[PDB]
Amino acid sequence: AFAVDAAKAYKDYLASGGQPITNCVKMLCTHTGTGQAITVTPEANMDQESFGGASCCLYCRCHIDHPNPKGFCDLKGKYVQIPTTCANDPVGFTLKNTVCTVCGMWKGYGCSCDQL
Amino acid sequence: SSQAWQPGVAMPNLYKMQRMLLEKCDLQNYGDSATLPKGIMMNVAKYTQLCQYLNTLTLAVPYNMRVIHFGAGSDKGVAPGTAVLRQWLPTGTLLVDSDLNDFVSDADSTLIGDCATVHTANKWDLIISDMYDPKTKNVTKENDSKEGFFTYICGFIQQKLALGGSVAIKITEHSWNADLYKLMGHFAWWTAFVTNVNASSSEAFLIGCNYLGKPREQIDGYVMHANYIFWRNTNPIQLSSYSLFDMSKFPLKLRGTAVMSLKEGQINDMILSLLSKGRLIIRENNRVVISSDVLVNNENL
Ligand SMILES: CC(C)C[C@H](N)C(=O)N1C[C@@H](O)C[C@@](C)(O)[C@H](n2cnc3c2c(=O)n(C)c(=O)n3C)C1
Ligand SMILES: C[S@@+](CC[C@H](N)C(=O)[O-])C[C@H]1O[C@@H](n2cnc3c(N)ncnc32)[C@H](O)[C@@H]1O
Ligand SMILES: [Cl-]
Ligand SMILES: [Zn+2]
Ligand SMILES: [Zn+2]
Repeated sequence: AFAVDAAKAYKDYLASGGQPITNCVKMLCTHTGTGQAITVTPEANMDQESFGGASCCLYCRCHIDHPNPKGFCDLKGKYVQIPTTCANDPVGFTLKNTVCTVCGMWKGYGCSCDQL
Repeated sequence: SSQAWQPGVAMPNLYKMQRMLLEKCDLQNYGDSATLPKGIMMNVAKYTQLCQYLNTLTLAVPYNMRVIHFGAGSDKGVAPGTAVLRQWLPTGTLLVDSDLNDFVSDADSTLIGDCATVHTANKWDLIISDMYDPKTKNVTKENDSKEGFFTYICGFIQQKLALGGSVAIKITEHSWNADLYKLMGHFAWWTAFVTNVNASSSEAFLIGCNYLGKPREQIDGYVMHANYIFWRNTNPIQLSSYSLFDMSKFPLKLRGTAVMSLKEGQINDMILSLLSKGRLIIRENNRVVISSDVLVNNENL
């Protein structure tokens, strides 16, 4: 019943004081885009940076299987928007946070479905 | 003057017409560096200015465009240029990349190994190459036309570039090839493009625009590289990152360029005119299939 848990390992390494994964590929963009979390072209808004998706995927970057049973990557070949305040560790951010299935924003960093 | 606000500088036509001899390249701003926007890699900037420059040419841009990108791995194991190409190309553009060493990419398919191990039966609408071996930087031995990957690249163009397709091939003072310059005259137009962010380098991208399958003009590639170095040596380019801040017109305009399947007989002057104007691509539109040759060996004794 053994599989390696890469997500936990990274989370624990960050808590031990480890340096975040680097060389996530930051894109040049207008920073007037939609703000959505994962998109086919950079969509950073004023408070976000856009990155090449593969370079922000723990599984891509560590040469290990994706958690999906099909192994499909939700980041590869797309662009992820990271809050500028969290751009020092994009891989950390994508790992820890979850995209709203409804509006397409990061839960807690854009999604307001839960209002009114 | 205004060059600083461009993405870069193309070799002016009068320099192409010269017959200079090859000199060592001596750039006055060698060593100087452009001021990149906060946190932006040199290679993202460089590919961005290249794509900005390509937006000014007559690129064919069909539906279900096919682009292949050689030398796309970096020393950090990711593919910055590929990320820029994919941002630039229309959504859904088939994008394949390759490099000698393993790397993580946003390309639809990635092939690792020497470029000569790469085979496809499909034609391509756009070939991009950043292949470069830095050992070919020795200033203590003659600067001869180089082979290796450039020989593969010349063959890949003649064999696998659709008519009306375009190319951008990275060269430097010592990383260059005479036949590739010659092949530039098999396009409707060509240039050597220096990005403003890397203007302190002898790097340029040899750009062939709208491939015609045949010589339109005759180019001696040894002479032309000498003309290129002559241009570089006498036209200092001011390092600039200015164009990187205005991304509003960056996306490649999806032209819906027409695709036809034709034989070598059916290529008349009307066709050639449309090829030359970026309004036609000639290739099949089958499914795209690539493969990587694998050497098989058993070392146990
Ligand atoms: C300190 C800074 C880094 C450079 C500064 N400008 C300089 O001090 N130099 C000293 C000069 O006396 C020798 C010369 C002419 O070689 C240098 N140079 C100019 N262009 C070059 C080169 C070069 O060395 N190589 C390997 C190249 O490829 N190119 C294109 C310039
Ligand atoms: C200037 S770098 C490419 C950087 C990359 N395009 C990026 O966006 O960061 C040089 C690349 O060309 C590749 N290269 C050199 N010779 C090659 C060959 N014969 N076949 C395949 N790749 C080669 C190297 O592996 C090397 O990573
Ligand atoms: Cl890593
Ligand atoms: Zn992944
Ligand atoms: Zn929501």
